[PDB]
Amino acid sequence: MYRNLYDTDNIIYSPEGRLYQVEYASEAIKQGTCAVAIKSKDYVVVSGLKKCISKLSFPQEKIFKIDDYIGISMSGITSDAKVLTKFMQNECLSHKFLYNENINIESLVRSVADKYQKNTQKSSKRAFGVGLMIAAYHNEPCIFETRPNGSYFEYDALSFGARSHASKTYLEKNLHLFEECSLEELILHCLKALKCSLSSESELTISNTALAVVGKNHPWQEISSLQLEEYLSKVK
Amino acid sequence: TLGPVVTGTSVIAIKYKHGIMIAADRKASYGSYAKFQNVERIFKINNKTVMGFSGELADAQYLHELLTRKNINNLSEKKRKEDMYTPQHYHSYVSRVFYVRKNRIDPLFNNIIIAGINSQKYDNNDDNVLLEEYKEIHKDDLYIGFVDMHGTNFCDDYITTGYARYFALTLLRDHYKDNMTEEEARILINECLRILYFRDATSSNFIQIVKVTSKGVEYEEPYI
Amino acid sequence: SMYDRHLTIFSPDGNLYQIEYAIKAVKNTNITSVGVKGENCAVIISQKKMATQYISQDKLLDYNNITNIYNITDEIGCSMVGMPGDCLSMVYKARSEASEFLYSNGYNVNAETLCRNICDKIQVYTQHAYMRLHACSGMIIGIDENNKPELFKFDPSGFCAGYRACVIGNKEQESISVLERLLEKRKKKIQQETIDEDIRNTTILAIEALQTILAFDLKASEIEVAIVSTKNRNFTQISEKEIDNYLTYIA
Amino acid sequence: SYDRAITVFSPDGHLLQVEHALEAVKKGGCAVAIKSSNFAVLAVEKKNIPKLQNPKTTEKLIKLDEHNCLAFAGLNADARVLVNKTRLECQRYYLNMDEPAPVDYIAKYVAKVQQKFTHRGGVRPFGIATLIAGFKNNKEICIYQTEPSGIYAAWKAQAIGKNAKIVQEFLEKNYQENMEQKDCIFLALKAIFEVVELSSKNVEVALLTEKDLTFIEEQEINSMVELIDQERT
Amino acid sequence: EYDRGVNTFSPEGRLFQVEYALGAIKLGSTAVGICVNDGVILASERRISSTLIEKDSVEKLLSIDDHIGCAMSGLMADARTLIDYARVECNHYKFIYNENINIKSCVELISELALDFSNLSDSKRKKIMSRPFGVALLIGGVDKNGPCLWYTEPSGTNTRFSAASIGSAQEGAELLLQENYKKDMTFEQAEILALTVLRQVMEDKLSTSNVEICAIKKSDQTFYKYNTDDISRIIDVLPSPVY
Amino acid sequence: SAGYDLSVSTFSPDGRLYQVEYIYKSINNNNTALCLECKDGIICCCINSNMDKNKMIKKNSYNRIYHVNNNIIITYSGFDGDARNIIDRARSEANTYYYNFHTNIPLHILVNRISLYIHAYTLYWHMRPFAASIIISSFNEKDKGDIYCIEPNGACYKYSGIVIGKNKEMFKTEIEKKDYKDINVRDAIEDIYKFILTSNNLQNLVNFSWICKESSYEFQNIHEEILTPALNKA
Amino acid sequence: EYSFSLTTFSPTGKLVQIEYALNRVSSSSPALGIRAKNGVIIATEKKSPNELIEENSIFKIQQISEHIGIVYAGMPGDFRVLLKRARKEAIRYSLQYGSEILVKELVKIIASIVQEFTQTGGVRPFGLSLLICGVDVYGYHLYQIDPSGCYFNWMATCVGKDYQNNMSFLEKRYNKDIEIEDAIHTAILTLKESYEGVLNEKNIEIGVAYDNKPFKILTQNEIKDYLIE
Amino acid sequence: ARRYDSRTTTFSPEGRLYQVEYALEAINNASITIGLITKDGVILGADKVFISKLIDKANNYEKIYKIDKHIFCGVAGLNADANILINQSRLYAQRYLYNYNEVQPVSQLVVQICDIKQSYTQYGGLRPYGVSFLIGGYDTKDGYQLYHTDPSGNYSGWFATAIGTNNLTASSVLKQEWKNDMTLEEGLLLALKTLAKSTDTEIPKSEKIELAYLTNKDGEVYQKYLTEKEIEELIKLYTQK
Repeated sequence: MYRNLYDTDNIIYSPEGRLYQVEYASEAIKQGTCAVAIKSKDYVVVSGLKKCISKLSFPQEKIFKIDDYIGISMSGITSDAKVLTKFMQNECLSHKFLYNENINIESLVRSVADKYQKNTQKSSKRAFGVGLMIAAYHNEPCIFETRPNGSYFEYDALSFGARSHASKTYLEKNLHLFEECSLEELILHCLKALKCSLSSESELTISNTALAVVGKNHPWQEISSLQLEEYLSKVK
Repeated sequence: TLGPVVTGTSVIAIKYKHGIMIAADRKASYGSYAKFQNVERIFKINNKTVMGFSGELADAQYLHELLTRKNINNLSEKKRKEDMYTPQHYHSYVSRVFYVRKNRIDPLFNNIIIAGINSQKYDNNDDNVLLEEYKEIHKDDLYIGFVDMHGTNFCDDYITTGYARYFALTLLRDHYKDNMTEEEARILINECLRILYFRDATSSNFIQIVKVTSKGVEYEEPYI
Repeated sequence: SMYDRHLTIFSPDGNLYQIEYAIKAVKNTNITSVGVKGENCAVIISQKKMATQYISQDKLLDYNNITNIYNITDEIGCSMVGMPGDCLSMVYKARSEASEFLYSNGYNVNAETLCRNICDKIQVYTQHAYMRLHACSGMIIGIDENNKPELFKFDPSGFCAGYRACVIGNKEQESISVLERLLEKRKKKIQQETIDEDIRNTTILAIEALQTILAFDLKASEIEVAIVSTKNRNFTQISEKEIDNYLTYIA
Repeated sequence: SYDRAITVFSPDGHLLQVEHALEAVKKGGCAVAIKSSNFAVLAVEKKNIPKLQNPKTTEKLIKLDEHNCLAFAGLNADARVLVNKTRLECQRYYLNMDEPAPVDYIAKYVAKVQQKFTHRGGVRPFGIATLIAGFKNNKEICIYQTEPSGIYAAWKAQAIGKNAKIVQEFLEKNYQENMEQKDCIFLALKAIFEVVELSSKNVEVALLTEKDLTFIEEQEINSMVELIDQERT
Repeated sequence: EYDRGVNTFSPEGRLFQVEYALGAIKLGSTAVGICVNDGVILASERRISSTLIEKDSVEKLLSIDDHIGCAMSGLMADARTLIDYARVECNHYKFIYNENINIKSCVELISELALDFSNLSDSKRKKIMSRPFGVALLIGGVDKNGPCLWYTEPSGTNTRFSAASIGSAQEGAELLLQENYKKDMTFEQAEILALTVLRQVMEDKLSTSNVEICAIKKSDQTFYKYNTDDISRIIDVLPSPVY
Repeated sequence: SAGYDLSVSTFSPDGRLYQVEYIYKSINNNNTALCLECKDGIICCCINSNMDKNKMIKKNSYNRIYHVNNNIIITYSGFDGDARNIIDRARSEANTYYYNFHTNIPLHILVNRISLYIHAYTLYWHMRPFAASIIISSFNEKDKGDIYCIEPNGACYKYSGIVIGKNKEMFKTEIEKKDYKDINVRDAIEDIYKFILTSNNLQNLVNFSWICKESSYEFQNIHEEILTPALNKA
Repeated sequence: EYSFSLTTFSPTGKLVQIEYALNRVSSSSPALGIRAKNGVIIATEKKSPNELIEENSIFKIQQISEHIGIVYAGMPGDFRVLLKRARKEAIRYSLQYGSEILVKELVKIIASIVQEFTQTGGVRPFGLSLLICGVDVYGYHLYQIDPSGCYFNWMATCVGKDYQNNMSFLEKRYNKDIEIEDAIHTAILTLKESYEGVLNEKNIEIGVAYDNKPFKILTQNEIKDYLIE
Repeated sequence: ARRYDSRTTTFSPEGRLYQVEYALEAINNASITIGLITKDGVILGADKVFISKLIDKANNYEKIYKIDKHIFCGVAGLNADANILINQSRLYAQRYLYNYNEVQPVSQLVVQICDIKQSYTQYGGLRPYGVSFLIGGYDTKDGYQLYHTDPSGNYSGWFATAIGTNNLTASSVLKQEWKNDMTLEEGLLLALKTLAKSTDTEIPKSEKIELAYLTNKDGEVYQKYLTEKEIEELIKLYTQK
């Protein structure tokens, strides 16, 4: 029940049992933009709202690529995300070199979640305050989420701290995402989550919302600036 | 190691419609005489993949212990039946450990043959480490690899190692057919092993016919 | 700024407060263990009840597994008290030392030399602020090379003292007076000869020592002893069928 | 400590550890150098107890090579490490590139060493400000000046040490481009506005030219201090 | 700095040493870089207030390679460390890969060096930097895919800017670029725009010895600092004299 | 008592060891575990409660019933990240014992090498101790089973039924009713469901496996068809 | 981050941690050392808390080698670790040079070890003061190692509790030429009536030299011949 | 934890260093050592601090040590931190002979040892050496020399220094009575004169201060003193000055 004594180290435990040094890093993912991922029966789409610091600057990237079928989208500080996106890329590349099959998505997320755990026990290192929206297709479509502490959750729909309380309720009442075999209706549902969880008096999607699709025969395809704004970003 | 002191014989691995057929004798020569005549050489490393030795036998247990721990490690995260390590993954691992030793001086003299079913379209999501009819495999899901001591790795329909590469392989490259029956497979291996018993010094009887069908891994002990 | 909580900071009165605080951690578990030594044998008795620490809801555990007697070597046993976390580490640190002595010195280690090496590494924790003190006392027992019984007791600080009979636990301030009085009932006794009655001359006068410190009935299902008697020399632990047989020797 | 960030950032933006080290230069012996056409006369200030410490053990005015003079200001105890780490690289450049170390590289090395200490872990920032007057790759003489923050810059004439503002302000007025040899030391010895002492046993001057450093004897420095007091009245 | 440490998260979800170092990038000389479809033009200030300086050893527009040209801001001593690491990694890239490095990739290695506290790999374990680099760069070049312009911060957030401004007047020069920068501009349209923005926020005049702009053309793909001849003809244009 | 509870290498003046008692309060706020020995085999349970707010996870995704080999299970109570580090240590302990001895590691020695690993972080001054208890159990063919428990700061203890988590004192009173050492393993499937609903809704959030049911005496899955006939009233 | 000196200086110009260590040796059992013309005498009373400890088990007079005897006062845990490094350094000298380790070469090495803990980060100073005595080819010697690290070429001194008033005995009852047998009589008196205690018997351990004879530790019955007078 | 860091290598807001000035005043309360250079040789003075009358005071003293056959110093400060520096100075005095087959000049040994003192106040995070001695010797390139180090490391070459306690009154005696060229006999009484006026006395007690001298007779004899040789020096002091 203190914020001055049990707060200046990762080692100190709070009297009620909390770890205030890693919970502060967990609150860092609630400061960035939003990112919603929808899992269908045979496809997984990832929508990410970018952010413009000024009118002259370009919106920074949010959705990345790890392998031919594995893609992530960070939420939080981007300098720690570059350490995890360069670690996950080297893990999938080493699996294609040491062996010849595709890296198991459950074993890949197990190796990146342990990187968080290693930076939570020592006193010199700090916890990686960044959420990873691991969404891939190996044999069955899967969507994983990590936290500053080691955790896995094979989720079906999510959001990331910006307007998550307005996006979770939209997806909690939508169970039709599984039967929506048509990919065109799935990307509209994923784009509807960003429309319903956007700040007031703000532009909806002016070609600044990254959207990527991965599935059965679809690799980590990045939707160009000539396919989503024509109909996928004009239905409403 | 240094020098193949406990030299083993060769195995013969062929495939058919019901599965892989790997057979070998249980005689391990020590120098110039059969010291041990009751030692197996077809080691099981998975519920669907097996592997065979050749050359040195003492070095072969080191590679067997390295592969049986990977089986238990892979079984620790079996949250689906498709997460099992396919024989192609085991073959690429042995081909990798052989190449790392090739860069150094110690080569670990062996002629490892990895064979098994390279698919997961059959219900086996309940593995038992210690303790009805067959199926028909498309010939593309039956992986049989070979690994030389230099690190040479490849895969064919029939793989013959050691001294039988000059005797059984020539008899196998012209008599092997596609999708043979179960009885035609052992009638060909027993006939090719008979030639190896007459034209090889470090060979004998006590065949250990091991078949990897679509229902598990079996064992037998004929006498020709 | 004054910091008396540090492990390697001398107090203004010339004291190590972290040692005195660690000594109270042993008494906080109130597991009283008694160990005496007589003619060509020595016996260690442990409370074996439970460790008075964080909540341990009984009636579901196994009492045959919960104990405080650990054999370091086949002829050198020991008892551990204090914190249950540091007691298992002291046994493994002693077993790693007794096994290292065999590979580097030929014969089996002595009960004295093992205690001198246990207190040697315990001083490293005291002098260095890197680690934490091991709140774990103990009584090491064993027969030497000269065919004589030895009994040594080590504290959380550096004390390789060794006693002919000692009590470890939470009543170390009053059990000394009752142990010396019960020990005088053997020295100034008849002492006609030694017919290897160690199971009757020591063990009988050892359970009675715990009978005075603990006012309970000392139920046979919650008390287990161990002897390093000569002609056996193997840290023999007395079974359940003989504990109650010796418990009825009050009359 | 050991591998601990000694030089951390203050809550406003400045470096509190470097700001304290830069303040240590203010409580040190002053020094001043001045570049000319093909030579560079240096001038350092010293203070010692009379009838003791005769050769001064060459506190300031240190040689790094056959044509690389150096004069510091600040922690005199730290100059034993900074010069030795500089002179070692002065010979390493002559071993790897087979050419005498130019002043452009030596000054870039001292600024690299001082910046490495205000950025590493478990180290104290070098509280010493220097000035290196040497030769470039061609026959050009450039006078540098490295502050404890790690930033260096060339200078036509510069003065560091105790109260380096008034002495630098006076040098900004009467500095001529191609000053004569006997006239440039007249300006260098005219920098006694800082140290209130007109004795010749406090300022030590030099002269670097033809890739050989020549000092200045007490005889010609006495006739030169004879004109400083007469110019005041 | 009072017993908090370097790696300590704030209750709002941010690092203490990062936001404490972000205030230091607004103290150096101002600079401005403009990225148009025809090329990339950089600009800075030559604060040579002390007349005894050689005015040649101090340059706020260094170079990483012939493709990439960058500016400096904040602590000038810490800028020489990141640039020296950038001059090595970009040149080491030319040995492994025969082509020049991309600005997007060159900025990543510089951004990775400013956050060396939670790293666990090699190539930076030889000297683990304890404090964050208090310097904001203005990296720009004509690598491939058209010319680009990036801007880094000590926080690591490297956002690609079409026209940015760093230095002490980084806020007073942002309003001028946000309203006068056009989409399609040539070199002359960008050279005059790089000087008029440097005239409003400046305590001195735009003479020859005050500005030191440099340009990286798209045809030859080689940076070239503007000398005293080309800088004199552009300041004499004066397309918008307003006061 | 003030200023002594900051680090873990400092001892409190009343003999108590601070920073470790706070860990027990942390595991008493997370999901609970359950493992009780029967006459046929060992059956575990992992009652999940914090997953009641997400509602977007799979029906059998958050599984906290790990294993190291063919017949030894390991569950958690508390931090699911800190305890996963001990899982890889336990799997590496069985692999190291298999290299050096070619035999399955016995349970009375795997519990000692794991308890020392957890306790090793308590002795240091620059590392954070683990915040998750561990339940380790097995069931021999000839000999009966045993359920060990490794709480924080060592202290391994052999049990016969144990519940640790947010309701450790609540579920323990239910197991004390009937002698579970001589009942059955399939009868206990619906028997534990009569404890979760009482002390929390009608959801399939509790995932649980068994180690022995005379079904080759190895670690089985949840067996979905057995979890369907749940006596939701009795 | 885990290695920083804890025994830092103070504004008055003294290591407070060193003076805090001297308060520990000033509250321990007294240890008396007396050199003579034909041998060196070291004595130390053994405070018996009970009759359970074996008098032959605990010791305050150990052997560095066959001719160097040591006597400590203070923390008993810090003595066994300093004794181990004393015997290990007495062997490394005996391995290179075939002769016996000289007292000046031994004290100068142990003084370098106890002083190292005053400056090494992460450790506290040694809470004890030694009394090294021994027969040397350059004559008899007796040194005392202060916990700070310095050593003094003493002649006759005490280091335990009440080392001020008990030391006044040697300021008047000691000449520049005393035999070995006369030193035992003046050593017992410094531990019998200089403290209240109890009737000193079988609780005083004395170490002798006996004119170049190997280091002999007196028994409980051998001291009775001197304790009667 | 980092809360127990005393920050021994951190600057102060006034620019100085805390641990250096704390150790500098720590040696100002220790014994006083006299340094003196004469035409015949160098002479180092000392002052044995009184502990009790049970010290030997005849065979050895803990103030003036020997580094080599031509370099000797007089410790003035913490005696614990000095033995580690004398051991470090003897190694540097022999490492030069092993690496160059020549005697090490005294002007180089001071730089080899002041860098050890300077390095403790630079990194590592440890307390500085609380000692400073009058290290002096004789070389073949510049004759007799005498240097005075400091806990920070800024040494200096001298002619007559009297560091330790009461340095102000001690340096005033050497500032006016030290001639430019003194012989060995007259120089010995000068170091004895400035030492009796330092401890507020009139003549030494003969079971006090110890001296030493080099006086290279082409072989660097380096003769120390005994308790009986000091009696002859005390008699010459009591006669005239």
